[PDB]
Amino acid sequence: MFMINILMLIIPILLAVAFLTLVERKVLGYMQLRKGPNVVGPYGLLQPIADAIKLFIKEPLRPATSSASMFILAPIMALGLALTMWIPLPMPYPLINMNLGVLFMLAMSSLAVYSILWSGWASNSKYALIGALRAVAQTISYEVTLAIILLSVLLMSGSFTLSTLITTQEQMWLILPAWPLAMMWFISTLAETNRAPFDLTEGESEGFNVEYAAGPFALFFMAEYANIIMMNIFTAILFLGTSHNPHMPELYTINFTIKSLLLTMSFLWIRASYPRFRYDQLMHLLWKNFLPLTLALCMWHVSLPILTSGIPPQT
Amino acid sequence: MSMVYMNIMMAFTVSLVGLLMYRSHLMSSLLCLEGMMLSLFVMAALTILNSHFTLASMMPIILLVFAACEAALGLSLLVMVSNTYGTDYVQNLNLLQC
Amino acid sequence: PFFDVQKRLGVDLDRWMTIQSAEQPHKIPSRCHAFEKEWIECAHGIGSIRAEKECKIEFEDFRECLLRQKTMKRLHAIRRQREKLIKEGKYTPPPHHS
Amino acid sequence: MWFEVLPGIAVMGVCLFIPGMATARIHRFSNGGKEKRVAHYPYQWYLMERDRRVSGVNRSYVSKGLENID
Amino acid sequence: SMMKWNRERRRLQIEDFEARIALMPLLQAEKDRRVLQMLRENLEEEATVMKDVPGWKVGESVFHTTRWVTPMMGELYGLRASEEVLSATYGFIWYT
Amino acid sequence: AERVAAFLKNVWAKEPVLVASFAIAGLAVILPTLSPYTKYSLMINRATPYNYPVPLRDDGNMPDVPSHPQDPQGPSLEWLKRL
Amino acid sequence: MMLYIVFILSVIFVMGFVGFSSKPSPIYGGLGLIVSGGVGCGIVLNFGGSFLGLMVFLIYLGGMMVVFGYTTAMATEQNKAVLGAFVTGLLMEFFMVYYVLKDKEVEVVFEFNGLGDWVIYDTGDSGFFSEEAMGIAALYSYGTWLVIVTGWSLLIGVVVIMEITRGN
Amino acid sequence: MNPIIFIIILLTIMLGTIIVMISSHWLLVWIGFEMNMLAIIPIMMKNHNPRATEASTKYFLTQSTASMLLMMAVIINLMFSGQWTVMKLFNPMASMLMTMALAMKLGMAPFHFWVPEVTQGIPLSSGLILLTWQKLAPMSVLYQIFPSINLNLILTLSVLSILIGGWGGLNQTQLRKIMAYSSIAHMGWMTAVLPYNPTMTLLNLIIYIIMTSTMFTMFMANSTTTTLSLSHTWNKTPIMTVLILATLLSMGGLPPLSGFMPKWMIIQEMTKNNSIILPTFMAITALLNLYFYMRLTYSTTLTMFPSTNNMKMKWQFPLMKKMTFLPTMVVLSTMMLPLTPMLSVLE
Amino acid sequence: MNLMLALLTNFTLATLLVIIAFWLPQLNVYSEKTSLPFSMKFFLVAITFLLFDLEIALLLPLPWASQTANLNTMLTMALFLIILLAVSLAYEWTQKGLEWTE
Ligand SMILES: CCCCCCCCCCCCCCCCCC(=O)OC[C@H](COP(=O)([O-])OCC(O)COP(=O)([O-])OC[C@@H](COC(=O)CCCCCCCCCCCCCCCCC)OC(=O)CCCCCCCCCCCCCCCCC)OC(=O)CCCCCCCCCCCCCCCCC
Ligand SMILES: CCCCCCCCCCCCCCCCCC(=O)OC[C@H](COP(=O)([O-])OCC[N+](C)(C)C)OC(=O)CCCCCCCCCCCCCCCCC
Repeated sequence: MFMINILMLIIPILLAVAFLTLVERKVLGYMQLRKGPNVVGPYGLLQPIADAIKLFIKEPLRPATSSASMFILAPIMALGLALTMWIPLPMPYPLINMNLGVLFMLAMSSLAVYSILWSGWASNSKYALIGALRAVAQTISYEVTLAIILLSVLLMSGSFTLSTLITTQEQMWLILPAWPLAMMWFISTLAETNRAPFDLTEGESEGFNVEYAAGPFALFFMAEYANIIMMNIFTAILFLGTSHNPHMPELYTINFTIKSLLLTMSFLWIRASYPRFRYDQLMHLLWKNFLPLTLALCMWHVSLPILTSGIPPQT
Repeated sequence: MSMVYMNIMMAFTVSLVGLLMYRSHLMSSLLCLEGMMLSLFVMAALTILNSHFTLASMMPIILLVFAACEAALGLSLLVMVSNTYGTDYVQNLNLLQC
Repeated sequence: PFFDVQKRLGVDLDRWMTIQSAEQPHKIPSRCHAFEKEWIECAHGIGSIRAEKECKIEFEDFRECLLRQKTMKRLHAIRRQREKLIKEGKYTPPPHHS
Repeated sequence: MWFEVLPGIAVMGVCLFIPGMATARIHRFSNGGKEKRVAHYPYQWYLMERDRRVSGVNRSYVSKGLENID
Repeated sequence: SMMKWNRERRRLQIEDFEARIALMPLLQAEKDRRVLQMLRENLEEEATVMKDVPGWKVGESVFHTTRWVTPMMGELYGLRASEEVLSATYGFIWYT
Repeated sequence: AERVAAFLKNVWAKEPVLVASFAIAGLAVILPTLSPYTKYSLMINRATPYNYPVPLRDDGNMPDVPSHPQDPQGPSLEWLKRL
Repeated sequence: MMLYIVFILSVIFVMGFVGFSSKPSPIYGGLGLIVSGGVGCGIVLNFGGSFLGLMVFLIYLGGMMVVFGYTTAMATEQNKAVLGAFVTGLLMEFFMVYYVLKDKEVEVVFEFNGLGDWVIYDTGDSGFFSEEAMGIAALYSYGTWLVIVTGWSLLIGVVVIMEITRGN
Repeated sequence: MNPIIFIIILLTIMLGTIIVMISSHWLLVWIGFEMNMLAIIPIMMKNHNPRATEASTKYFLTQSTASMLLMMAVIINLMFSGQWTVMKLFNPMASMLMTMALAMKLGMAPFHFWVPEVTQGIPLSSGLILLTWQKLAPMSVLYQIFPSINLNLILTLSVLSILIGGWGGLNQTQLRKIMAYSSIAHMGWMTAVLPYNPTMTLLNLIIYIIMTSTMFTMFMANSTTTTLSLSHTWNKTPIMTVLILATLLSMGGLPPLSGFMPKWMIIQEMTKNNSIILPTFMAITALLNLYFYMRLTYSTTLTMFPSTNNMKMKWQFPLMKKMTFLPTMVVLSTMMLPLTPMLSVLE
Repeated sequence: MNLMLALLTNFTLATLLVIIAFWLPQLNVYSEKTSLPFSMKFFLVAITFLLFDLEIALLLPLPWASQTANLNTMLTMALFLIILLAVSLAYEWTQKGLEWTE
């Protein structure tokens, strides 16, 4: 029954990714006074299928690569880890109930930076490698605030278990006591996922996947779009906890899903509203604005439970 | 002792023998130096975790923190060598007693 | 220590983690706590030269708890005989063991 | 009109709903109508193994009440 | 709101820890019997298997002390089905 | 003081993020030493029984040690229930 | 065969070490140290160390080998001795495995045993906490001196690295 | 460096050594070496030239390799004893690895190859820290583990160090290479008496540090790094030539100078243990050190080498360098023999 | 056993998609085509992340550390580590280490 459980997780993720492309194109269209895809299928519902078929029967693009083995390793790592970050998520019951689920997600997301790095090497382009180094630098920089911000929210939860964030928020969303952290956490997920206004990899006139076109490029796209959903699901569990009724688990999933869709939509909302940062400006945002505030709020959130007698349980 | 110690302790020897026998690249040797730490990290963790030496459980973390800080210094020296000679080959570092 | 500052000042810097019989969080014991207590108490204040021969029984038992060399050899002897009596059809294990 | 964006959103919601609904129902199917036992610490595991022996069958989600007592 | 709720959880955690404390004497007593029983069974198949080996004594300690020594997993489950050995050894670590 | 009433306004206009950071870090260092509820935190961490309370052999001169967990002797957690 | 997971992982751990120890290109050497580090995490996990296992993934692989690969990308240009070394190491590991299984006992400097790692595990565990977590958390109650020296050395690392790289 | 940062780095070099010397736990000993090595590299690269980069790189690779062997000794000693206390090691294999790790850190032969090249490639100020202060921590550990050190191993490193250091210096004209080999020769004397009386290791270490400090200080005063640049000193600072003569004769073990006291007390202790062949071999071989000390006296004090016309411009300016403690060190390094029985303060 | 089986599926599925995505295109049989200077600022950001990462490793066990009876000691050490982490940021900041202008 467990093998069926994994497929009930993997397959809907890829279908959610498939139709997020459609929803992104229509939402941007309506904010831009357009309509978006509405011809291929009724309301564009068949547009994702047309793109998938087209991409996977297009001519391969792979030029001479110095590390052909590394060329195949990057998409596997990117897509294997993207699906692996879903297995501990409580929705409301996790596939793999980990005692250290929060650390597991940080650990797996800190390895996805290799996909960027390996794809830069395997492209045999000195200007693609420079782009990968910039992409790596941005990602690891914003991993510092994700861990410190996440550590500050666990000092009110009392453990690294993801399911204990449900109990911690049984009276009130953690966003109310930790909205300063939620603001910085949310923007970090944008920079972590390389989404606008932080998508300087898409500075056409200003990516490391250029050597991938069709086929493997489609797999990198799925990994990236799978992480946007996962990050926004992580945000909902962490700052917008849903009430869990053991006798009606599906009530949690409906409410939990609605929250995770709205946060995913807001990523599209943000992409339609702002210009993008220069590379140095998104570094100065992290090192000179977020990091000073995150450290100050980590000191405050270590001492706050002690001075209010609100230290949470270990179990 | 247990055949897990046979392989972890043989991992240390492989990394030690790998470190003492340079080929050309300094970076390749810095990896062998960081492989020795991993073998020590695992060897130290197994002994502490098996013996239920609770307070020693922080020792492997301290080992990881200092060896990573040491490794950062090693990369910095490697980067300065590359700027001088364009490559990190250990055969360009013979100005002293050539 | 070469300089015994800790004893002079009466400040504990690292003695809290030197032995596995010291105070632990939540009073969690070590697997060889009883053996180490006996060896440390046998060889207290008599010096290493006397302790190496006057406390050899306590240390040998402690060494056995740590690495379990004599325990494993005895078990290995039991298992070899058992398998030699089954390749020759001369032993039937009981149901609770199968 | 903006409501023509909803059909795409509806498909995403259903797809994202399945993983959490499937896990809840599979756990109850595999654990005799109850939630899957959570054992995060070794004391909780010791009790789960004790239930497996007490069960009579080799399954820890079968409970014995005050009917095994004389 | 978090102070109010976390204090309640600590009160709920003390209640859960006290339920464990009230059962430990019962669980400890049966663990002793299960450990002793498994050692007794091993001491009986050792006599049967090691009756012809010269110089072998059945049930001989490896320690110089007569103090009770908590057995390791290789002495309790030395000759039992590998399924229950795997559950005893790696069951907890692998669970979910 | 024009020195302290004009320097503060300048940083509040040029570096409001750092002013907030230092104010938050400052309170995190000061308030714990002034709060009256810091002592409760320590008392609660001591009232959490992680190990078994091993009983003491009764020699006949230990009036303050309860004989049954429901006797009026021994520590009480009434302060916690009313907190 | 599943009861020997730790030993199976221990062999992969060594084979990965022979990989980057034979010193192929740094891109592939760093790939062999990521695999060995991942297998090293598994061995620590199966001994009850879950926090220590995840520290390797979060710090050793996610933080330290990323910098090694990142530094290789920009500070390195990008054999018949790598192949010879790799063959020698694999043969050395194979003979040890053969003699630690065929005989169940080998002696190289130390006396090893081949019954399986499970024979040494503790048979009693009923606590309501993770023992390694309590030990690691004790760094703040007991390890006051450890924290001061460790924190000081990290601060000095930042100071020292900037001195070295200024170049003037 | 910024002057404040220079002091912070030196205090960290000193703190790491002090941590090693006050530690009862093997982990804190390892941390002290790690902290000490971290803060020594920046002062080895304060000049920012290729030769300093190479010296630091060779120093880093040697010390890091030794530090990993030191950890392996600690973990092996933990497996066989279950304790971390800084004392005799409870396993022969752990003892050898720790001894070889400390031999590499000290630069003893046959792990000596880094000492001459590292010293040559760094300024005199950093060479002084390298050859004097950096030997306090490895000797502190050896002072504590000597009951379990393999006697053959430690005496073999000592004999090799005396031989290699004696032979190595004969072929040198660079002062920093001469001092590096003189360091290897004296390391052998310190460790050869360690099994018999570790109190004569401290005596030899203290006298050597004073004499080495005096030598480097007078090389820094005149900014001299070569034999020929040191042979112009008679025509600039004649007094500094007589002090160099006195300190060089003392380093050679000539009575009635201080540098005779270590050689004198080490021989006394070894013969008490019926060790006659070894002290005789060491004493005679130490004449190799005396030879290349005597060459420097010939070209510095006992003859007047050719000068340069531009030297006449230097006669008009004074020495502005600090030369800290130089008057005290030069007297302690030459006139302490009558106070020899004071060595018991080290007991 | 579930986690091991869960990781195997995710990477096996990813591996299968990668290979078919490389081969499924190679059946159209198309016509034959017949057709960096080191930057020290990128290195410094990578090193600084590492040293901050090692500090984060020491801060990770704070949730467990707040359950101890020596809260006065624990809170001091916890704030000491975070503060020293801020000092590192202050030092790099004032030494023009966080700049990107050459
Ligand atoms: C309580 C009774 C009191 C009396 C006791 C007897 C006295 C014993 C003193 C022993 C301590 C000596 C050190 C402290 C005095 C240093 C003062 C100073 O440097 O200025 C002198 C000072 C200069 O006066 P001046 O009118 O200004 O004329 C010079 C101009 O200012 C400037 O014109 P310049 O630029 O042309 O001058 C350059 C240079 C001339 O430069 C050159 O070009 C000459 C180069 C070739 C000369 C080669 C001969 C070098 C002789 C020294 C050999 C050192 C190894 C010692 C081996 C022991 C056997 C000798 O002139 C010198 O100043 C060099 C002489 C000072 C050398 C300092 C030696 C320190 C190491 C001594 C170690 C002694 C170990 C003894 C054994 C241990 C047991 C206690 O003389 C005086 O005014 C009165 C001071 C009285 C002492 C005279 C210095 C004699 C020291 C060397 C003889 C060693 C005797 C050892 C006997 C051992 C058996 C007991
Ligand atoms: C008793 C109380 C004690 C405890 C009190 C603790 C809290 C006190 C209050 C702290 C202040 C609040 C901090 C907020 C974070 C500030 C970060 C910062 O530095 O800002 C300035 C930074 C930088 O400001 P700057 O660029 O103008 O320059 C500032 C510095 N100077 C002027 C010197 C150059 O601005 C940003 O962060 C903007 C980033 C781009 C954002 C683009 C996306 C916008 C999306 C908007 C929707 C977000 C919704 C979030 C909710 C998510 C829900 C899950």
